[PDB]
Amino acid sequence: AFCAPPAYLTHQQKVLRLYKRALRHLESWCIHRDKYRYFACLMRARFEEHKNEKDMMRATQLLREAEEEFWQNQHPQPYIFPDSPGGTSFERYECYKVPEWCLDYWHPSEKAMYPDYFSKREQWKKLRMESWDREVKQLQEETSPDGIMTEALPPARREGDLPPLWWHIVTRPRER
Amino acid sequence: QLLREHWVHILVPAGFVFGCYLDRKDDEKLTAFRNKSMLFQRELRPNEEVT
Amino acid sequence: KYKPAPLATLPSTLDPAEYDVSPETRRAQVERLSIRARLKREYLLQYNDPKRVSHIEDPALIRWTYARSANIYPNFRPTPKNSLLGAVAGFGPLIFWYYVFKTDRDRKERLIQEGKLDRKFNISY
Amino acid sequence: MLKIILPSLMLLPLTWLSSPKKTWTNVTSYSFLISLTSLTLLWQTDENYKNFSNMFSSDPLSTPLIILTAWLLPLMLMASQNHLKKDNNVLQKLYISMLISLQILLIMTFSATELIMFYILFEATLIPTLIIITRWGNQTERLNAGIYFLFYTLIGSIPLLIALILIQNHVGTLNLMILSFTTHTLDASWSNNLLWLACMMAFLIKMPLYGVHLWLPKAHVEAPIAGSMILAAILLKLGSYGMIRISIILDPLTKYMAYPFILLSLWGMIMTSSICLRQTDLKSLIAYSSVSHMALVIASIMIQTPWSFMGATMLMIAHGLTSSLLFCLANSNYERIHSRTMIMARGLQMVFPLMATWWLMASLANLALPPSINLMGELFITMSLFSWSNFTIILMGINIIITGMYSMYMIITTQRGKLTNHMINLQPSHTRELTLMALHMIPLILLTTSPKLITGLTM
Amino acid sequence: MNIFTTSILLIFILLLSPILISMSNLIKHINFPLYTTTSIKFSFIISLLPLLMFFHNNMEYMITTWHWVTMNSMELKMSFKTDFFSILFTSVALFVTWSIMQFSSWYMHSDPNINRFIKYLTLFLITMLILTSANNMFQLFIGWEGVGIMSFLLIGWWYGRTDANTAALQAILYNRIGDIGFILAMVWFSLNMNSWELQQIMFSNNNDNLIPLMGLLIAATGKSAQFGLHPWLPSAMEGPTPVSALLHSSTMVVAGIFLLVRFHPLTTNNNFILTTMLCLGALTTLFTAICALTQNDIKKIIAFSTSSQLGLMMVTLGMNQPHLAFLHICTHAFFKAMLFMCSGSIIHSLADEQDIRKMGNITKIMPFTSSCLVIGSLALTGMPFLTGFYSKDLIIEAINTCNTNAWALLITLIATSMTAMYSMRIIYFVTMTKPRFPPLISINENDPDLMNPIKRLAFGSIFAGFVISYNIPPTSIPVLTMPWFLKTTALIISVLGFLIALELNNLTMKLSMNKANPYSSFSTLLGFFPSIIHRITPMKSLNLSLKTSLTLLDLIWLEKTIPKSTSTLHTNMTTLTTNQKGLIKLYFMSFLINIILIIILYSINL
Amino acid sequence: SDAPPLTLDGIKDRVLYVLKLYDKIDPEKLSVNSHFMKDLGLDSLDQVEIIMAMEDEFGFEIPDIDAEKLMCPQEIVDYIADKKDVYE
Amino acid sequence: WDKDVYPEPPSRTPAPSPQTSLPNPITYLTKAYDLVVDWPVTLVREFIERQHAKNRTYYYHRQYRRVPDITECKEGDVLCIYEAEMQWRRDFKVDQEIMNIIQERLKACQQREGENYQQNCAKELEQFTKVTKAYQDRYLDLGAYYSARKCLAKQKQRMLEERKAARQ
Repeated sequence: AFCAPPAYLTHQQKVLRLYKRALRHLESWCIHRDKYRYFACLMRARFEEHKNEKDMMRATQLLREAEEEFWQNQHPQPYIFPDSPGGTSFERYECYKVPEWCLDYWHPSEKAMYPDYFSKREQWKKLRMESWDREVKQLQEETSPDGIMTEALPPARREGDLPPLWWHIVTRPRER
Repeated sequence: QLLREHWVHILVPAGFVFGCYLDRKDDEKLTAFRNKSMLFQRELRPNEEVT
Repeated sequence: KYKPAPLATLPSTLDPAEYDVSPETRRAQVERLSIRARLKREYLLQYNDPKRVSHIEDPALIRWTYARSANIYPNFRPTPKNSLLGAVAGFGPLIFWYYVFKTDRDRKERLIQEGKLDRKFNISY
Repeated sequence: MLKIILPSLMLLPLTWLSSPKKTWTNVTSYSFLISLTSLTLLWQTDENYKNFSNMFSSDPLSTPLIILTAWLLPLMLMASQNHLKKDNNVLQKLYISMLISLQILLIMTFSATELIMFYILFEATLIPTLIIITRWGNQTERLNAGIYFLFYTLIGSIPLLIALILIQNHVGTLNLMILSFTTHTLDASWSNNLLWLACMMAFLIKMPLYGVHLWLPKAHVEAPIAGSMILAAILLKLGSYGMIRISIILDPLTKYMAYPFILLSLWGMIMTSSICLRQTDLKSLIAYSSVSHMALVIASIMIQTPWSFMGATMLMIAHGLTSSLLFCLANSNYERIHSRTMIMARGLQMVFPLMATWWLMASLANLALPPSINLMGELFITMSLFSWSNFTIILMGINIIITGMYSMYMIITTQRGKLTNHMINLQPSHTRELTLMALHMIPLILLTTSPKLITGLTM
Repeated sequence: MNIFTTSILLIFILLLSPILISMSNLIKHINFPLYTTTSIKFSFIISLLPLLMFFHNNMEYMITTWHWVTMNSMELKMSFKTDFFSILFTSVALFVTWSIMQFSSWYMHSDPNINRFIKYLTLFLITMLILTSANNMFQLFIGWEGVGIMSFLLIGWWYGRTDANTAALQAILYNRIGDIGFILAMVWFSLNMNSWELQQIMFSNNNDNLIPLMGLLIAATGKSAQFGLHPWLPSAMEGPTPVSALLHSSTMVVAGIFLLVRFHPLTTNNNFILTTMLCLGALTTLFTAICALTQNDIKKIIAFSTSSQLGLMMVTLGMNQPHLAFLHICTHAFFKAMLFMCSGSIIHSLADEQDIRKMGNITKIMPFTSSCLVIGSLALTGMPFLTGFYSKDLIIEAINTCNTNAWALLITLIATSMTAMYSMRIIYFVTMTKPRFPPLISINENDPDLMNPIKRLAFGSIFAGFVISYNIPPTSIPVLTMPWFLKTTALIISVLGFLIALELNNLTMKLSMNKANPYSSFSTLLGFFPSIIHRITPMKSLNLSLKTSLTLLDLIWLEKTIPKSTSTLHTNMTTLTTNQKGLIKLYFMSFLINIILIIILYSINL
Repeated sequence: SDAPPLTLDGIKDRVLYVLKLYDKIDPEKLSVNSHFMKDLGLDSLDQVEIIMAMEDEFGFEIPDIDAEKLMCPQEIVDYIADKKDVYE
Repeated sequence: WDKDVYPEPPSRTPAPSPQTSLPNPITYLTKAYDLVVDWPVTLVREFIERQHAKNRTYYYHRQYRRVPDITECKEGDVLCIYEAEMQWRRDFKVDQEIMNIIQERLKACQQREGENYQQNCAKELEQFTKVTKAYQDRYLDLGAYYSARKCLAKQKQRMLEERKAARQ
């Protein structure tokens, strides 16, 4: 969920995603893992049959019939993965997933204890301001005037210096 | 010194005093019907001066 | 099989207008991508901008609020079906409720004048 | 009564001459002393009403408002002590003086007998409010808001005055309880009907119906915490008190001079409670809720039943306090952010762990969770309206439901989601604002405990 | 006559004490969960005494502790009615809550705000005890709404589980839709009898008194689970299992039925209610049993089972066996709670996988919870002597023995079968097939705080039903004269359910590929009723609240009408009266017109 | 009843266990960087089924955006480590 | 506690017939309670009552002299009207409290009679219906601005109707 997708897609990924979805819904239909393996092998054969074909006509036709068959023979109540959407743990801990900047407003009587950890925050923030302005020119120099960009982010082409825009990713709290 | 600062705390008490005094003056007015009513008409027992 | 609806839209895959391979449509998609990437980058140059002591302003949010709150009467132009729906909502239901209440009260009044309606225990009212 | 007023007339020069470092604390504590002394009125041993002169008086229906006002003064002060912090000492002193003048006027009017004195005070309430709203707002439309406020109020004021004159001439005097002991009945013609109108129209325009609820949101939004407080708490209540004290004469007209107003009040309660669902602006939501409850107040005032009057007073006091509290909370969340919008700040309760329990304890009092004077009033009023007709429980219930809905919608779009990540300006709770919340709440507890004080004329 | 009230107030004082401690500063030093658990234990030991004195005297009691107000011939006061119902419900609820508190103390480690959780639980408990042992309908409304809000909070304890917020909103909406009819009843009684108390209401045993009964009926349908307003019970499961049990196995749902039964005296002289209590409660024994055949979530299945049992009890009420209904509440609570307890143990042992579809071999890998789960499953089926029988089978006697509507009887028996059906479904999919769960394993159940509670609850679920059925005063007159095919119907039909479930679960194998059939899809999707209701009703209501009211009335017309009209009008008149140019040649002509006017007016008027 | 967290050695041993129990093409000797499509001549089907087996082995789910791009056991492990925040 | 006001019917207590070979728990239970709890409480109560008696204080009951009524009260004049209306408010309040007393005694009778409330709990219901017809014919449709004048108009209209009925 960190990297971002492209605008358009390709037949390749479309078919892959249909495959994974159908196999999950089959794991849900047919509970026993033996039956799941059996029917998964059957679906694999169904695919490998038309695999080598390349004609966009047959591609689109088979794909749009496959999606209809899938939507018409899918599982009403599928198998959701707890830690992912739909489950019974999604966001369950966000009520505890506080960010860091709540720290600054601590009271000194409290950060009195936990002294070591606060002895290292400064040298971390210090690791941010000293290398921020540079992280901008790396883009404002490479902000290709062509003006056709994606959401990707280039690394530190230099050594020693840090990458650009690491704050909103580093310091992201645990999952617990 | 300090009274120029710590005297202001005398007004409000003086205002309350003045208020109670003004209400006392009003109630001393309207003294009519002191005991002429028809539901609290006493005999003015001895040594018990008027309300 | 399946049909669309105002609630259960036609899901992503099945949409015939998807799977299109038009160069113009793909170019539109990539333009949307350029836009969205510029936006996210301008946003991330502030989410992490150090020396910051404040929050971010959401101008989309502000404009949405403006359009829901105060841009209404100026761009408002009265027309029929609009005046009509307004007069309806402002008159009809009040008058329906009113006929109801008046009929009920007159029933109660004539009943009592006859001297019938059992009012025992209606001591507090 | 002078014992309540004179000190409130001394807080002014006190404020003027006191030094900056000390005026706040001095005036605050002394206003609290005034609030304390304001309880002498509660020594209502027997039923003989209190009368201090031909110029003042008290009553069970007025005393609550008096104490509530003398106790909302200092809360306005305190809630007005973090903003205008970079405004000059003279300006903040002006602000204090305006607040105090409001207090004094409200006391004198809720006490006075002669409705003409009541009226001049009811109309002098404006100047301080208009000023507070124009000279200390935070947006630009505050001007139009003040204009609407003023002119609605004065349009109401005029025919009220004309009818007071007609009365003072036909009848000999205007003093209350004399109006009672020498009232009479009217031939019930168009003349007396338009008289009923010219007498109630102002009080209604103030206590908003569906038709004229327009100046409330603009005020409560463009205006600051203190103006919002005082509006939602008292400047509405003035209309209710006037109507109660004056309807004593217009019998029987108010049997058939009510159907339109009752209908409007109920329908407006419903439509405004609905809008409270989809109204972004938090303070606007609160204002429309206030409209929804004052509609109940009005429907209970008209039909003139004792249960109805006691429920009206209960709900009146309850809403006053609860709305002041909700507005404190809104302001609080605003000073840290500077945007009224509900959907911007979300998923709190991870950094303001306590404050929530000052958010919660308000909603529960809005949606009529018992045991609360709120529900007692709503319920007695629903009883009176059921007696007056069997087909009003419908609207009572629709309103109850939509309230139970939007109160929680408000709780959940500000204290139930997941925390944003660009609101670094979340200065933790101030002891001051926590104190304001606690002070708005605790009296609700004590009155839920012993409400015999807060009943009304009939009890 | 002094020990009694002493105990009845002491239990409330005990439950208060922790809450008070919550205010104080000791919690950071003290084990609040154990504190509260033990206070609850002693509250139960206290509550027991009333039971002994009551079975030994059968003397009900009525009390008026505190006088609140005097509102002009309609007073108010904290009045209790310690009769069979409440004096027994207190003991049952505490016997359950002690175990639940131990289970929580064990199940919610690694969570910081556990003391907060405990305080919330005991607050709900106080409110429910109030509702139970209360007499004034006002006190009862207090209990009602306090229970509602406590359930809201508890479903939302994890205030990031987005759908949990919506579940809580569902709950509040439906509980308010019940409160509507409840206030209706309060008002009707305060008018037609001047009082709110059951004592002075019993004298309505002669009149039509139908509107308040409809009100209490809607209140039941709301706070409990019935046809129109069940959908809020399955979603609560999004919350934790301890509360999903306490607040949704023996409390917050039995409240409506408790109310109806306390109001039974007026329900024996209304032959309409007696009927509508069957076309409303028996139906739910079908519209949920259906949904209790394909649902995979343990908690959802259990909740649908609970709705089924509650519909059954509303049915027996309709046909006038209220003490039977109450006994069934009591018994039902025990095992319907032990099931959620075992399920929570299972889950916490695993990585938060409610789904049966990813568990198995539970017997071997975990004998204790499986034995207890089988106990509960068979008890709910109606095993002859497991505290289920002692109410369920008398109920199934009466249902066929009385003049009960045909379709109602029929779907009720069908549901009595579907009980065994989905019970054996649990059994098979969780306890008899292969271990389809992940490879890693960190099982642990040898902890006492989780092994003792289930033990106590099993002893209870096995004994208390019998004990009560033999110790309570024989309220009603039974019917013990019928054929065997009507005295043993529940037994026979549950055995049928066992056989059928075995056949079908074994058919699940054999490589018999599945097919999305509409009956089963319906069952799984609840019947599409939520899928349409919660997707049109909100949309239309909100779109109306926006289009008509906000814009088309409160921002457009009520402004274009009064203020903007006045503005335009005065503006135009001012434009006119100051469009004047400075020309005397014109001003004087105007003066002349005015002079003419005045002369003519005087001439006419003489 | 919480078991202990996951470490890199455990993750690596498990992943090798699974990719070895695999039968299609793996010659039972997988280099940590034994590229699937390049260094083992695998198929997209096989890679996707591997990702799915890993999802089942670790409970959670891997989104498509990264399932399609994972082409190294070391990359899978780096992903899991940056998702569960291991190795304090 | 005026028992003539609150009846408190007798208490036909039953007798103990413990025919078994097992001991009554209540015996020992209530014995231990009455032992440990009532002893200190009773001693403390005696202490408090002794302090009371040594520093005793009395207080009387306010007796409001009577006055003329609205009838013998000329219109326009007020003083009389006030001294009548307040007396009337007192009477109104007293009647309301009487209603409360009736209702309390009624609920008592009901519970104390248990399931036989339909037979033995019918006497008090008659007092109730009678008292309530009175309170109705007196204070039913006045209005929150109720007062002696409106009550008198009610009485007078009712008298006129009854008299027209009698004459025909």
